[PDB]
Amino acid sequence: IIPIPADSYTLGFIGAGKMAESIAKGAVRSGVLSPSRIKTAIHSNPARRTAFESIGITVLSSNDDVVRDSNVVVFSVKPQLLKDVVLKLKPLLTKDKLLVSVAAGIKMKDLQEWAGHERFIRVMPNTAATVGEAASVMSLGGAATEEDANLISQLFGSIGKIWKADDKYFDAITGLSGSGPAYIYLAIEALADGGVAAGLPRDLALSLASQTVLGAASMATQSGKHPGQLKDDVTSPGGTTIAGVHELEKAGFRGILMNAVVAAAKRSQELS
Amino acid sequence: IIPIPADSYTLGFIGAGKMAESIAKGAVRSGVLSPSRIKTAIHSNPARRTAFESIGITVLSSNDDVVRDSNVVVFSVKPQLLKDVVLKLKPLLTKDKLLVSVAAGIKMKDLQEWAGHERFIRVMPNTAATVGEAASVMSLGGAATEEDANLISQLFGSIGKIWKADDKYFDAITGLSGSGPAYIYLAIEALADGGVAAGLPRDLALSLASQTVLGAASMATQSGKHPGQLKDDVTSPGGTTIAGVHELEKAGFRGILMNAVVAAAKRSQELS
Amino acid sequence: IIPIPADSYTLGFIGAGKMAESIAKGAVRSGVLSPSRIKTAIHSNPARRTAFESIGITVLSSNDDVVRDSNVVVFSVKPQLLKDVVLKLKPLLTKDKLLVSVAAGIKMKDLQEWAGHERFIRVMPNTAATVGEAASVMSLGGAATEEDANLISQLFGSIGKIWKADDKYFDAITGLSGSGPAYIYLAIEALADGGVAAGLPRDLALSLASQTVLGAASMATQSGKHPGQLKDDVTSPGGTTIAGVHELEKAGFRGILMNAVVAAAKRSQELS
Amino acid sequence: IIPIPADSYTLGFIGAGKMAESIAKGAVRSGVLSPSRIKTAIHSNPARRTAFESIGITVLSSNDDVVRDSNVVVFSVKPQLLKDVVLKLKPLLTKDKLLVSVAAGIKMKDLQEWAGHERFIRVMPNTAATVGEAASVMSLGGAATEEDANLISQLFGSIGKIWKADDKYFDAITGLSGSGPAYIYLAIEALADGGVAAGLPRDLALSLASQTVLGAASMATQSGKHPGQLKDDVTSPGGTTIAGVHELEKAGFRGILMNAVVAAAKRSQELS
Ligand SMILES: NC(=O)c1ccc[n+]([C@@H]2O[C@H](COP(=O)([O-])OP(=O)(O)OC[C@H]3O[C@@H](n4cnc5c(N)ncnc54)[C@H](O)[C@@H]3O)[C@@H](O)[C@H]2O)c1
Ligand SMILES: NC(=O)c1ccc[n+]([C@@H]2O[C@H](COP(=O)([O-])OP(=O)(O)OC[C@H]3O[C@@H](n4cnc5c(N)ncnc54)[C@H](O)[C@@H]3O)[C@@H](O)[C@H]2O)c1
Ligand SMILES: NC(=O)c1ccc[n+]([C@@H]2O[C@H](COP(=O)([O-])OP(=O)(O)OC[C@H]3O[C@@H](n4cnc5c(N)ncnc54)[C@H](O)[C@@H]3O)[C@@H](O)[C@H]2O)c1
Ligand SMILES: NC(=O)c1ccc[n+]([C@@H]2O[C@H](COP(=O)([O-])OP(=O)(O)OC[C@H]3O[C@@H](n4cnc5c(N)ncnc54)[C@H](O)[C@@H]3O)[C@@H](O)[C@H]2O)c1
Ligand SMILES: [Cl-]
Ligand SMILES: [Cl-]
Ligand SMILES: [Cl-]
Ligand SMILES: [Cl-]
Repeated sequence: IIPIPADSYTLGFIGAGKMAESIAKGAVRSGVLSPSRIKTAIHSNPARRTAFESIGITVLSSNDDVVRDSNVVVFSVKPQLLKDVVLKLKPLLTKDKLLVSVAAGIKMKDLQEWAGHERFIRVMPNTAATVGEAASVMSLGGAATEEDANLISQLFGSIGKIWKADDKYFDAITGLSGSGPAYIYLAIEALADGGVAAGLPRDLALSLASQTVLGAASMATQSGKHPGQLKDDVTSPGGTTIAGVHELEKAGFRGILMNAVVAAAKRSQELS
Repeated sequence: IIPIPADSYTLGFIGAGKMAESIAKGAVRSGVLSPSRIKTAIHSNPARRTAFESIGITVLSSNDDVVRDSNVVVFSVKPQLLKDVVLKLKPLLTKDKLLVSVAAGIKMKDLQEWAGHERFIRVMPNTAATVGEAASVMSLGGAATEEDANLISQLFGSIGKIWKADDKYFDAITGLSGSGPAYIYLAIEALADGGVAAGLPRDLALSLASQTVLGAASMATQSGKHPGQLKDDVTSPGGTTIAGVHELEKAGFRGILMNAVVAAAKRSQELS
Repeated sequence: IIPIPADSYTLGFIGAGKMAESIAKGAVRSGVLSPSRIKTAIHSNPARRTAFESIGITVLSSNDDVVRDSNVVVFSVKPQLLKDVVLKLKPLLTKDKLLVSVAAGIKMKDLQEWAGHERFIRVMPNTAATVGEAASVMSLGGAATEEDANLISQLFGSIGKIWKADDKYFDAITGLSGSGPAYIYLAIEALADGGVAAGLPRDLALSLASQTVLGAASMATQSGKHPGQLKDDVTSPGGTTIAGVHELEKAGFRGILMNAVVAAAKRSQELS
Repeated sequence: IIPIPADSYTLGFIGAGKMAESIAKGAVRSGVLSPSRIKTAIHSNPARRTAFESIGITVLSSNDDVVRDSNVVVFSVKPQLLKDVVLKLKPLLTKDKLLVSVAAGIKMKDLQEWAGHERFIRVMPNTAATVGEAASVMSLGGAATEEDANLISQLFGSIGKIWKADDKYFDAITGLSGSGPAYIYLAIEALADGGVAAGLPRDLALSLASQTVLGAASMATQSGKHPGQLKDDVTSPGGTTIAGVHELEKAGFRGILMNAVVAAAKRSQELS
């Protein structure tokens, strides 16, 4: 377990997919990595080659070469393909290379078994990586060092926010930050529909819906306030806001969102 | 005649409130205005005076003086106080000065009647002005010019996004972008409570909830995609996301949000 | 595994039922097959004799002879009868003949085991085959070739649309395209009942209901748009459409249809 | 009242919109008339010019000229613009010219008052005009003749189906065939979501959903059967279909669609 050179390490992606692309772009954009320090290899899809090459990244001809040339290897294939991919690469997965998985639903215990060592970090990002606003969580394998963690924190800091948590929380994380964006997509559409139902033009209703949600979440992120206090701040006496909030409460809105997180988390567990 | 000099105009706030402060800070930060080009007056509050003075803004002793010294006058008092305030200032409200109201629920027909002329713009911003992420909409009085509009765009573009709409849409705008942030504060708290119900630590649950909402709304704002399509992009077959979405649909989640916007809009009309 | 001659192959139906009749009529109508290239046999209903004979198709006296004279054999008996039928014919089911099942709920693993070889394609069509608007899906056995697939694509393309999917999706397919037509028959009656409730004559209400459904689905099939975008296109501000849509959303309409598909898919699995 | 020559009349569109374009294309496609017998004029956008010119239709410079050159004039501007457009053209609206409105929500009494005569036909088409599957209904003004009606039937027969009804039914028509497509778009999306919830790939689920609806509506339109008979035909005993239909019936699916039509029809009346 030699420390990974924090300022000069090379990064490899196994699986040149959307998430790999988002991470690469973020890391380049933030200056955490240069394109020359990133490698990947292309599978069945040739559309992908151009996506990486156009960022200045070298696309190699095999996964094996990506691993050989990389200090840090990110596995970003679909979860059901990961075990076979790791097993095939295993002879190259020496302990001087930090391994990372972004695969949804694959536990650290399994990752470590497959690779044959514990210098492994699991991350669960989410779809907003594409715009640099991912909610990501990492868990550390048994031999991942504090410096390894910092390196991954910096890397995933370049596509959003990143927190640390024990692996046993990941089903619930998956139901909240992994699946949650869809809940909000429904909400944005419904808010827009609501605006139209109240007489707004569609384009304006949808623009307002998206920015309202963006603004409110920015307030929650930056204000240092409890969401209840934020709600209190905007509910003027007898006003329009409390009229709307009351309709939400009549319908058990909060409990419906709780139900969605719980059901998604339970599904995550069932798929394990 | 008498276009307002786009690069040198002076701006006055009548009502040195939170919203006035947010607009002033934004305009300064963006370089649209310098502090020396902004004036306000404080009705009673010492705390308010230090808030403006600490960003370099001169606090005068009367509303009358703010009006005299300003090319553009923003009325940012509470709506129930606005009529008397405008009536008292009326002799000073000459047609060479562009007037702006941010007052919730006050229609353009009334603003113009109170002032005695039609060189008036109404804006409805929202609470996210504080973090530069307002959703704002403007409507033009009968003598507001295109250059007047541009000036107001630039100004409210400094604190979020700004759109234009007919005054008749404003009750619905109020129920959507004005009131919507509370609906999202509920959502954020509920999502966090869900995460805790699913076994997450509270701090992590809340951090994830807020950033999940922020990221999803950023995807909606940047992607160019319909929210349906964004939901399609994240609902993998038989996966955790579609499980959660299905719970939301069982409960009529979308309709509840529609209800809230509709109720808030109807409250707006009733108050008007 | 000799290629089936694409332009001259003969087709045999085992089970001279309604589905067989719809496939035969389609294939003849489209010019994919001529009647002289199609054979079937009755076992114990001679009324079926006249239905094939009247479209110019020869009706043989035994299933055995249909098989001998055919390059492609379609099994269109009731599912609970299929195994014994295939077992009886087995000595004649040589690998030069492509086998096809349209039997609901019978998996490829079983088809192949019964026949003793893997040159087998499963199709799940639906009721709209009768009017050349089936939604069909095919899965390929282990020895079905790409050319076999193309042949079956062209055949079932004559009674509607035909997609390819893995056999493991067929319970869900059965709940959606197999059972879905009933959901829409309910919808059509309900829309007609709604029109009558709103004061329309029954004959007009039913005509409008059916054609409204037809037109909307044709839009969805041709437009290249997401259904949400299509909904957005027709929901004018504060207008009649959004008022109707809002009543759907209040009631959880979407979730009810999701429930139906999920229940039907589960039932399919249980009947497995 | 001079008959409009049936085989040589010229047709003018006032408002070179989407619906005008659909009608023009349909009529040219079906051979009802040649492009040389059609005229329109262009307003705010010159993008429209090319849409008409590219099908061989002459685009004139004024509404006035379109009217002068046309025996049959179709008004296809947005409803809120129609009154002023008709009043401006009124001196040219001589009784030898058959007038037609496709405007949503504009009653025959008003049309006739604006034009100053009763040789007017109202049509309510729907969004599926774009694919030639409109559900349309016409009503006759007090001086519209049987031959005028036949001419308009033939014309609107080119973009779908066309029925006749008294003007007093048009609110309800609007809530059913006018607004109904959105109810079906919801249904298509929800069906697809259901498929996905049951484990289907999204692309397949959406393809199946759309074609399932199309095919069921085609069965309703062509079979001659009551929808209840059609539902009986596919609900095999104890099978997947009846399981899904039972879930719909548990939830009051039929009533929800009735509610949508009734609400949309009431809204139509309220707007009128
Ligand atoms: N996309 C997201 O928003 C998101 C969020 C959280 C987690 N994840 C995880 O990220 C991973 C990928 O997600 P995606 O959306 O990037 O998938 P994707 O399908 O875009 O990329 C997958 C890539 O892997 C390639 N591949 C397949 N087999 C391979 C092999 N044997 N060797 C090398 N490459 C191979 C595929 O060709 C494809 O390019 C998954 O594990 C998913 O759970 C994604
Ligand atoms: N704050 C928001 O998020 C938000 C959003 C949309 C619209 N608005 C509109 O902004 C306006 C102000 O909102 P706020 O939240 O800034 O109010 P605020 O109460 O923080 O500040 C209002 C100021 O007006 C001062 N005032 C009272 N009487 C006065 C007078 N006669 N002359 C001069 N000043 C006087 C008060 O002392 C106070 O400082 C309201 O009309 C509100 O509807 C605010
Ligand atoms: N009908 C549809 O719309 C539809 C839709 C999807 C799938 N399918 C599948 O199509 C198949 C046939 O459906 P149908 O509706 O045509 O049935 P059907 O009953 O009309 O025809 C079945 C025929 O098989 C004959 N038969 C019974 N035992 C036989 C044997 N041993 N040898 C030869 N013929 C025999 C019967 O006399 C009957 O004529 C079924 O497996 C069904 O699941 C039908
Ligand atoms: N589009 C549909 O599916 C549908 C369905 C039912 C009824 N309708 C009715 O059809 C009519 C048009 O619908 P659309 O969707 O075609 O509208 P659209 O906006 O595409 O076309 C309207 C056209 O009118 C033009 N216009 C504006 N002012 C004008 C003027 N003074 N003189 C001439 N042209 C002018 C606009 O530039 C635009 O090109 C509306 O009345 C609508 O209710 C449409
Ligand atoms: Cl409020
Ligand atoms: Cl998922
Ligand atoms: Cl509408
Ligand atoms: Cl069934």
